[PDB]
Amino acid sequence: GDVVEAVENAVARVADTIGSGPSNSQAVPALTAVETGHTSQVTPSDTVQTRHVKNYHSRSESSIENFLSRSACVYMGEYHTTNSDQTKLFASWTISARRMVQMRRKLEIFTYVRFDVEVTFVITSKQDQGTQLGQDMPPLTHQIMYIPPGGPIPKSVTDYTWQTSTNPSIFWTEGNAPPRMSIPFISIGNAYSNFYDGWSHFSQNGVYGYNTLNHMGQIYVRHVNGSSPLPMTSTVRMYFKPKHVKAWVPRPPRLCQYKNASTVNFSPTDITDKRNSITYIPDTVKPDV
Amino acid sequence: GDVVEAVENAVARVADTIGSGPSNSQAVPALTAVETGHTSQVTPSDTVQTRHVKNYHSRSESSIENFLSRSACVYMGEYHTTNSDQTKLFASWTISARRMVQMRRKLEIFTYVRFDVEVTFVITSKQDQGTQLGQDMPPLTHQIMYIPPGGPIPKSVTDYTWQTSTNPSIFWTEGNAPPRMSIPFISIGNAYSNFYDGWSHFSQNGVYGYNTLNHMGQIYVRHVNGSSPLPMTSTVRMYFKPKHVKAWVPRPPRLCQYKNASTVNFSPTDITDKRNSITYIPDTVKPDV
Amino acid sequence: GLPVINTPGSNQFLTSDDFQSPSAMPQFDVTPELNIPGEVQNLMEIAEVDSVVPVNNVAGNLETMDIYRIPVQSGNHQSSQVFGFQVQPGLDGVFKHTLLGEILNYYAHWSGSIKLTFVFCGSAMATGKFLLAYAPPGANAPKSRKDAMLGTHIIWDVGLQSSCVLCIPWISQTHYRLVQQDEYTSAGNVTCWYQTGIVVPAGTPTSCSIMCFVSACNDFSVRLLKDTPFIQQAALLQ
Amino acid sequence: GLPVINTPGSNQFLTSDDFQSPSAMPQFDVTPELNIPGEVQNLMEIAEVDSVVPVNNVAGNLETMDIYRIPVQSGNHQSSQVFGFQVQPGLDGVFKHTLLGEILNYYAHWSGSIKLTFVFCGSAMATGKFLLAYAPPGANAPKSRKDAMLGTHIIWDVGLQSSCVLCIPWISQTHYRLVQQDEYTSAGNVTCWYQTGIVVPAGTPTSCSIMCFVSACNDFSVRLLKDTPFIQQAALLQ
Amino acid sequence: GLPVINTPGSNQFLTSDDFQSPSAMPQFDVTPELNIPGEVQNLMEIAEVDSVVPVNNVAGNLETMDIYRIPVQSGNHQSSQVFGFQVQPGLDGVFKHTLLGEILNYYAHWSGSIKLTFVFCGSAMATGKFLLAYAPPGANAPKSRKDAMLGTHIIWDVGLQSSCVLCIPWISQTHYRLVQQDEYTSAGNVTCWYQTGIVVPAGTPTSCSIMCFVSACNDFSVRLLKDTPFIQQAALLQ
Amino acid sequence: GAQVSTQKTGAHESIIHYTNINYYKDAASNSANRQDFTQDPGKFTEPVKDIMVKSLPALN
Amino acid sequence: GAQVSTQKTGAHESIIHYTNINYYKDAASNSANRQDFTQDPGKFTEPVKDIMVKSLPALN
Amino acid sequence: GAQVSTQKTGAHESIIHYTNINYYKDAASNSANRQDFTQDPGKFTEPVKDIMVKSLPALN
Amino acid sequence: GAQVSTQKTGAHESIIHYTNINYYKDAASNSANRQDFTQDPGKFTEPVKDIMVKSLPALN
Amino acid sequence: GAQVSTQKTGAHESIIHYTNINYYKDAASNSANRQDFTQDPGKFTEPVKDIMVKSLPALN
Repeated sequence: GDVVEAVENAVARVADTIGSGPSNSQAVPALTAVETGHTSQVTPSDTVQTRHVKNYHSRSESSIENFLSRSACVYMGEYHTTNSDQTKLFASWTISARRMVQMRRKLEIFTYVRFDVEVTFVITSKQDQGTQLGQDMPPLTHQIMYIPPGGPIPKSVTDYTWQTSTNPSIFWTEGNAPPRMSIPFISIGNAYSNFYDGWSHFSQNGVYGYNTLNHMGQIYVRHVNGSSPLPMTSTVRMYFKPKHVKAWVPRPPRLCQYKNASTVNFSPTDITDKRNSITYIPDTVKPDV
Repeated sequence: GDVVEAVENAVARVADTIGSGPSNSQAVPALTAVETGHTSQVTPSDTVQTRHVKNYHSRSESSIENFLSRSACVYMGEYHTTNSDQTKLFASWTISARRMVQMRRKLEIFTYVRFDVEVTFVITSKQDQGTQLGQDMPPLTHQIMYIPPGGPIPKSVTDYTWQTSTNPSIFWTEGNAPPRMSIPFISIGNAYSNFYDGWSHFSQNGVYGYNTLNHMGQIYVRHVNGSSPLPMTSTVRMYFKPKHVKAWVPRPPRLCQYKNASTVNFSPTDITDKRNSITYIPDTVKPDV
Repeated sequence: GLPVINTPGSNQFLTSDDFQSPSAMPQFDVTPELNIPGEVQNLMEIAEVDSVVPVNNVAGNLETMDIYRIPVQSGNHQSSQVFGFQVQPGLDGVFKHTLLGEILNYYAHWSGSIKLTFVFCGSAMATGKFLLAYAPPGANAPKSRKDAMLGTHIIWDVGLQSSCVLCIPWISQTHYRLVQQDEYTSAGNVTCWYQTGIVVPAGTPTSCSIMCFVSACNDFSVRLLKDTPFIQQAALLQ
Repeated sequence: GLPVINTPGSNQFLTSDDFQSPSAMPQFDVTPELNIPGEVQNLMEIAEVDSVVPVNNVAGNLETMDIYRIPVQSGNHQSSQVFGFQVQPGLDGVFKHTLLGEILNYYAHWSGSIKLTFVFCGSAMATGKFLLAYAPPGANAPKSRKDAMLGTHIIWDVGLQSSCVLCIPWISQTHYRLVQQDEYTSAGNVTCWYQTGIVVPAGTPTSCSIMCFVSACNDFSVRLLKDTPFIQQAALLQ
Repeated sequence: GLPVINTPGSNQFLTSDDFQSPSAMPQFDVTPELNIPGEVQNLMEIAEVDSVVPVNNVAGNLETMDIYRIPVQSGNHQSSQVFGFQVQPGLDGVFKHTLLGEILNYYAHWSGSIKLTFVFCGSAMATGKFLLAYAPPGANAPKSRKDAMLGTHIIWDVGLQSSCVLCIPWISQTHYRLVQQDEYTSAGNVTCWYQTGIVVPAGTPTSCSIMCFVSACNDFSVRLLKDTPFIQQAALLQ
Repeated sequence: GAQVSTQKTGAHESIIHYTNINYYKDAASNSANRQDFTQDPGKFTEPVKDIMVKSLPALN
Repeated sequence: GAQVSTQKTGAHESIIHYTNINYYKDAASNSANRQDFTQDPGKFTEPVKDIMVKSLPALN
Repeated sequence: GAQVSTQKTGAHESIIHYTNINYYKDAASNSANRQDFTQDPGKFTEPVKDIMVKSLPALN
Repeated sequence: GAQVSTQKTGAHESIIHYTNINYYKDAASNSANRQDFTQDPGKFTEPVKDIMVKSLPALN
Repeated sequence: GAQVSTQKTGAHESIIHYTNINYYKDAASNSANRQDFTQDPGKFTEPVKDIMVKSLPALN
């Protein structure tokens, strides 16, 4: 069907257990050759006598759409209402889903993915700690601005750049529902690439990996009231919920912890946990030993 | 019909009183044998002369759905905006309807029940008592997070765990309508079991009763502004309204008071209230004695 | 933007509201329904079932199987009334903790006829006739068999049919009575008398017990949900 | 203005909600879709693929290719059990980091039959028969071949067909088991024994390895999404 | 009151939103439309028009009509390359302030073939053949006519047809290139060489100028609106 | 694609109905079935094999 | 111009559907396709040319 | 009295349309015509009387 | 499933009607019946058996 | 039971109409009649009995 539509029937039922009786033949379903690279299609009924079971179990929650389509924090940063640093007056990062692991490991199960994204922002502010704490600051209004690669970059909370005549921006005031919007599949290519065993330069050097393929611009966020007698500080959290998904060439789930955002680097890590012996099976069922 | 649908006709009329006259026969409706375990089906017209009455009375309000389908407080707890205890900075419990009696006695009238649940939360905050009381705290925003059995558990108000990439969470700000959501029939079994005359271990020991069957995870709730110059404290109240109900094998209503949440334990209690003698009937109708 | 006006009520939380709400678990596959025996559908199904009435709820019997036994005996005791009680199904001690009573206590209004089944538990060689009477309100409880027989009554003959049913027809000025009954919604009393003493042959016990069961007839209903007075707590971990 | 009432839930942000939202890029012309090989559609497609089980996850093998080799040998070792392990696909070390295991860890419930494929990697001149048994819960692990053969099992004859499949049929009181398994949702164990020792001609190695692959059958499904225990971080720039 | 839930986004002001809004001038009678010549409908109509390329954008020509003249002459200069430039329509000085360039700068992505028209402005008695070459990326700019002729090229014969068109076909790994071009979206270069020198009779100037025009072909499009780097201000009353 | 059904009758012996539309993808989100009124006392008051006609003795 | 399709079935073995209308001009604005459930394990579990009947040897 | 037209196609090669109703009395209140895509380069690139076939000389 | 009826006429001797839909399950929730205008003075002004024609004496 | 009529034409020489529904029981609640454009100058500019043809003298 069309993977852009918000409706589409059909139950995802698993297989019924076919009733099976005794057998004496040359059929040898339980004997295969794993060398071929084929995974055996044996079901219980091929190796034991089974009753018939009408199975209603469905695989609805393990569909790629339902697995990825849940908002995940992909970034968080702070900025102050007032400070001497100018820089600390606004936040900015470079769009990517590589800075928070949960989301990253989920996406990295697939080599390529294509989708629209529902972005939701959760912004909070707190009054900074100090000796004098009394003030009456009106509601804070924030501005989130997206700068596609190549656009002029803000240099202060009051730069002309925040005019957003063309960059898309969101103005939001505290106390209301978190801001939200959909972004289409924005790639230069036919699918976003999660891994790239390649370089940026033709001479097989330059930058290696995911980074050379990125370049989706950055986000800048600042307060608009711009002031507060006493210092305050806000935290902006951004969430991604992919929707209308397509994925290709699955790969094993990341086993070693991530070391940084630009690389696939890792330290050698254990295949799994140890146990006492290759025959160790704990004894449950005892008058409690 | 389908007990999942929010509409379905038909009046629940009680029985009309059939007009009855004088009788002299071998019919002996008023003489039965209670030993059989059968409840007599005698109506007034079988034992006295009755007029005919077209009765319009309906049993609508005693249908299982209308009896259980009213939000009930099933839990309440507190958490502070600021404290030295870390622990006191967030609330957490284990889902069950066994900690508030009203709801519990209602459910326990049935051995098994199956239903969806409408959960509504009422959250309130108060400023703690102290010598200095002046501050200007912006609106408090809370986070309620559900942790299915097996999920990582928060260890502080700032644990990575609150990222909820997958657990479902609700963010809500004070002053707005109480938060609410529906939860489907979530049991591992075919009906939630209110009583279990059994054990957790196969050797007939371990934990006895309701508890071994529970395990529906827990709820954690914390403030998100995370601060307040002066101490404040919030109380979270959770309400359950079962809906789309089905119930089986009714049992007598709990007679003795409940002693704790994990057991059916009780102290011997009176069958009913005493009165003077087996013939005592107070005299009303007197020029006031 | 479509024009809108919020009406009083907006943003309130009414315990007994009935609205749609987002599911926190989109597409959850619920476990298949299983056909369990004994499905209940209306609390009246429970109230229609007989349960034993603690008629002898006298001080000292409150925690012993006696509260359920009505004492009756051989010899001359005609003047002696066997028992009597008010007809306040949801309020008087005799009924309130009954199956019918516990149910009535979750409501504020009731209406309908009631069945009182009496079962004789003496030896098979025992014999006797009793007069079971129900008096609608307006006068004080009959003080003699003469007065009692002027009201609704059955004369019960003990025999192979161990049980007899006294049905209390609904007679009231109003269609409903308060479960928390007052004089305005009075329902009268039922009293019982020896119609002709208990006779017995030699070698058999000279005294036995009669038990009493109560249940609702099919014209019975209840209204106006409320909490029960019967359950409470001083703190959580309930 | 059309009259409206806001219901509880208004203005909340539920991670798993599912609503329409304005696009910040009106009329953006997305790049054409390209037909890439290997499209995945349901995580179960991955769980249905065999992956190598680290059966020999003994201290000291945690980072060496041995953890994947089950040692078996020539000579008399019948009394000696070849291996054994619990059937907790999402929890026990033997399975948790498997293709099937990693997937199960993103869910809280599972159900279905499992395929265990065993492949013999000795020389072609090697010979032998093994007994592969699965015991449903309720007793402790068989301690001898006698006890093991009383449960579900195949007798595997090493031959030209290098591999043998032991299928673990779904036998459970409940339709589902916790991936984070407890005793209540126990699934039993599988153990392996020499049915008739490994015989070999002269000039060939007297000991070899058997490997074990796991994969889900077609009656397998999972429910109730949750985060994996397996990945974490102490700070951003992740 | 009709029940409603506000979704994230409520009350925000998105620059590129697209909603209905009340008119502050109900029933205003707008003045009749007039059919003016030259109606524009898509900025591409402008980019499809030739404009003069400042190929000779060398220091010192930035404010003189020379920047538009490519110098060419009589005599032996074969080894001498006539000119060369990168193909970065929205970025390199040679193109950015061109009609096509100014337009590209209001967008972040471009795709399509480009037309380069060269017009000879020497005397009519002048003669000559040039080689116009375009090299797709991957190697450095041809350093000789030998190397240049291995790529896409036309051999232009000066004659009555004063102009010759070198069309740069779209050859790219991706469907689009950044207007703010990087090495990843490189597009190559075009260089020009004497194919056979400029010959001239006596009494005529021995050197002349060739001009170069650029315009988009009909397979050209642009995406992703953004502001131009080219215009700015320090304060209002602009 | 909506449903119209009748309202529970109030204060008097066509405008006595309401309309409803479901806006959510899960049945759990729907409102309660307050209008379904079936009944089967029998399971409990009379679970005897051998039908008791009761107008007849019940023993004998 | 709306669409009606069925809801995912919940707590029981016509009112089991919902209606939806799209209010935005871009497909990106639409809700997720949580109801599409196709499947093709084959790409991965059995990418062998020469069909393996497996009830037969697999070699020989 | 509403209008249904198609959405601009997104992330993939019936639910690809939207519905709109105008609530105001003035055309000025309506949303933008972002879906009209005509074109006529000719006014500008080729405003010559005497059609230039260009595959032919253009002079001569 | 809505109802259309006429409005009470105002400031002048098709657009003189309104539409209504009931959103609640109980008749009590409905709006008032401000449009019902019956009348029967007789119960009170003339409750005499024996019809008084009054244009005739009334006695005699 | 709604009404569709045309919008006042704006900035250009089917989507030029709007729809309206009345939600109140009194005509007073309705919006203004900004679209009614009758005219009768005569009452004032020419209230003479004896029709003045004016192209003729007007006296004589």
